[PDB]
Amino acid sequence: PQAKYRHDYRAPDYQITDIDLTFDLDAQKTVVTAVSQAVRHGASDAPLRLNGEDLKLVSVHINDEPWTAWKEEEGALVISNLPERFTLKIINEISPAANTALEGLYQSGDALCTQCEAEGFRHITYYLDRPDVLARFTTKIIADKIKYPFLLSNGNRVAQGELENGRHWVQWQDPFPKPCYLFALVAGDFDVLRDTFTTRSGREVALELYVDRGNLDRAPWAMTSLKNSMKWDEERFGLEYDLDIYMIVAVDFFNAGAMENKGLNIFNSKYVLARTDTATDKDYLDIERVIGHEYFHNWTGNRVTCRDWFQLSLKEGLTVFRDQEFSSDLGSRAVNRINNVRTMRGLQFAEDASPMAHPIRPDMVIEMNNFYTLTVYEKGAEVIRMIHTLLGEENFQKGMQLYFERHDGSAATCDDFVQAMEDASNVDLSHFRRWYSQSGTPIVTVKDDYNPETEQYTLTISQRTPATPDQAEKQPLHIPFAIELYDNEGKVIPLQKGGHPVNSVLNVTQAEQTFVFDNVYFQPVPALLCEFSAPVKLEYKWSDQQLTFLMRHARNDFSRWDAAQSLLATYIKLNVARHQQGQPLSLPVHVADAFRAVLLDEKIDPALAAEILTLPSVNEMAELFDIIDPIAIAEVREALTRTLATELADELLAIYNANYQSEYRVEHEDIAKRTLRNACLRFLAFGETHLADVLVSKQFHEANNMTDALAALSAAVAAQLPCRDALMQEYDDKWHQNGLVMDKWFILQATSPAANVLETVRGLLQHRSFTMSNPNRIRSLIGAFAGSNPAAFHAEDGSGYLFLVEMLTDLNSRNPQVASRLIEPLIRLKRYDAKRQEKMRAALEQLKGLENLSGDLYEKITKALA
Ligand code: MET
Ligand code: MET
Ligand code: MET
Ligand code: MET
Ligand code: NA
Ligand code: NA
Ligand code: NA
Ligand code: NA
Ligand code: NA
Ligand code: NA
Ligand code: NA
Ligand code: NA
Ligand SMILES: [Zn+2]
Repeated sequence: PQAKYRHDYRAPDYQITDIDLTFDLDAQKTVVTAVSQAVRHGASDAPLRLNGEDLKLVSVHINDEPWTAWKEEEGALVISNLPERFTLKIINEISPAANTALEGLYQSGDALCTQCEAEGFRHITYYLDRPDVLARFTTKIIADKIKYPFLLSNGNRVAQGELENGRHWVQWQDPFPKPCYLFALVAGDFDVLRDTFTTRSGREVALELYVDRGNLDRAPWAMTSLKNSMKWDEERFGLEYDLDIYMIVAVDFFNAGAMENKGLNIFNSKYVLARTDTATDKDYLDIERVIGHEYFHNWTGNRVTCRDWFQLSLKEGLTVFRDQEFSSDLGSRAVNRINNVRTMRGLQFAEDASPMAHPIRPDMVIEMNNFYTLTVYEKGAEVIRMIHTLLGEENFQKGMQLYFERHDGSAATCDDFVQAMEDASNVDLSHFRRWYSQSGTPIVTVKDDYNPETEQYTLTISQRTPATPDQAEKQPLHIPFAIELYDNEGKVIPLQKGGHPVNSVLNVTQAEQTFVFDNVYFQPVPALLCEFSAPVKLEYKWSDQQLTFLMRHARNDFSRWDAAQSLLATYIKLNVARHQQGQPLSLPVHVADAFRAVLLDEKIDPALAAEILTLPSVNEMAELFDIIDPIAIAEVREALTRTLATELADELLAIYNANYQSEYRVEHEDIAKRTLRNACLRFLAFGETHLADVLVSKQFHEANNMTDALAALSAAVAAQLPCRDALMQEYDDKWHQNGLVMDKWFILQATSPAANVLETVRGLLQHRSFTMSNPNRIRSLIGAFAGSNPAAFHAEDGSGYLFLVEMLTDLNSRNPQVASRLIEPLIRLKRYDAKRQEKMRAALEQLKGLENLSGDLYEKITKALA
């Protein structure tokens, strides 16, 4: 399988303007008739090259003439000797029931549904399956009325009828030209939740949420979130919905999260279905985020789309930025920013240091479904946020407005978006564009000097990005480096130089530079890289007291959290080294006291307190090290938890009890209190065993909501408490029929610290709630083992690797996209010690030799083994 290169992009030889699709729908054999209106742009002797995968070609006509000048080749139908303008008609057959990869047209339970992004439409018919070809679609669907009473596609119903032998049909038209990745089709029998939204200018929108029969009780929050999304995009970005109907279909079988098909979004049911006894507060907030994300794509992705797949971040970085802003505006901005930083520093930094490292606009792709990444998405959004930092909200919105004014109705590039921002704002983003083309995480080193004679504070800042496997050359970036200086009372020192105010966003644009601030009347305590103002590793020599001071005084909630993270880092590193020497945990009393003070501070927002009291995950801990020791990290995190539970036992219990809430409500203040209460419970679980067991069991049995029940269950598992087996069996007996709820239970099984976790995990491959046919189940049991239980995944006997090899041997043939998700932990081998690395390499070499190795795995394996 051959790599494609961004620099090889060229305008298409042919365009398709209009396409009329007919589906004679049947699970075993679907017949597709596609009538396309084509126009030649290239040379008169150029053939039309159509993409197609696993199609049975029945016929080819050009202006109703059965065509002879064509041939099929690998992945293609090549049609020669064409007029300049013509009607192409293809008839072909496909088999949705055989489609286990869930790309193209497939089955989800008894429903038929599609997933076309990135290159799935070519599994449906022979087409120009590239996103710079935009066409107006009309779609006729013919099916058995009893089995498929709802027949849905993009847009509005323009025709409908009934036929003999129990068949019926519906035809749909969507007036907006679209790339085929935005096509969708759904057929099935559903319950439907119906509502309305009226846009600010008065357009009335019918809202329709399709769910499996029996699930209406879990649909209102998603509907509410849709309306919230639509209102917010009007208030924040001045954007209204542009169609008459907004359909969302929740399907149980779906490889990713959800999909922005124009007017007909298709969602993994995990990001739709919630009731207070099935879904946690975090599930509610994730539903909100994802519903919003896909809605936001209506402008950032659909009204302006991507010229080619290398420009993916153009829609994904920007839409992720939008979802974050939506979440942050509606909820706790601090808690949002904190969690997005945790993901950046703990998961995305890992990718940027891996063999799969790529810039946010990639240069080289073998399998495009491998580039829906933390980098494209999350780092992408950090790049959009840097623009926002450099421009300010008002100029950023001017840029958005110019972007849509120039590019509405077309397929644009990352560079087009940057130019709109630069042109609208008059901020020069020439150097800034390097963030699109350079991979790896920059390291920003800061030295400081205070001159008591002149009352000047000097920062010397340097940057470099280490080489990555994809790029041997690196150059300095335009890094917006936000600072704040604090005096001995915790007041902000005005930034100024030579009698003039100085912006607190420093432009760090060279390998090394100095910044001098005047009238610095007291030796400052700096807050550096405020709000994580650029996606960089910060190297500054902090004292413990500078950090504890920030925890007490910093103006931005994020800064308080971040200071706590830097304080902990030092002692995580210390204790990993101690673990390797066989020694007990060591922690200065003044560090425990800083956390004691957070617990007792009444003026701190509980949302913030909770995050300060949530230790870095094992992923975030791993980023602190060059060579990862996954067993030390896991054991250190547990030991640190136990030490704090002991030292802060009284305070923990007091705050746990103070934050009790007898009413459950899905409201942000109430969520914050619960997160604080449950952060306390996590420590309490690891305290004295009998008190722990009682507290955890009681919370699980008395819980009136899944947030509180799961927090208790999860603590019973993490601390291996006596009640654990009974509680886990109770959850299974109650919830086994509900796959989404059992996903949480599979995650706890997968991530259990028990000595025999892998034996238990293999046993669960036969559990009544598990199936290898369902991506969510795979991810919750197998994925979570490999990716979130590094101590067990990286067991010294290599048993973790062998397990994953066996699962991937199945998944490579069944569902290569889920396979490629699950292989990611093996491709990190060079971060591990020699002996682990050798076993991981042997596992990768076994997978490299699979018969019919998928392109998805091949890409990753070849990079990892280089
Ligand atoms: C490759 S699956 C499609 C992902 C979808 N565009 C999203 O943003 O969630
Ligand atoms: C944080 S300002 C102090 C910088 C340095 N320790 C000095 O004494 O100049
Ligand atoms: C929402 S999980 C079920 C929890 C319930 N308190 C029980 O003991 O069964
Ligand atoms: C993670 S709970 C421990 C496993 C449990 N005893 C079981 O067999 O399912
Ligand atoms: Na047709
Ligand atoms: Na077109
Ligand atoms: Na209104
Ligand atoms: Na907010
Ligand atoms: Na968190
Ligand atoms: Na000095
Ligand atoms: Na440091
Ligand atoms: Na099963
Ligand atoms: Zn998206």
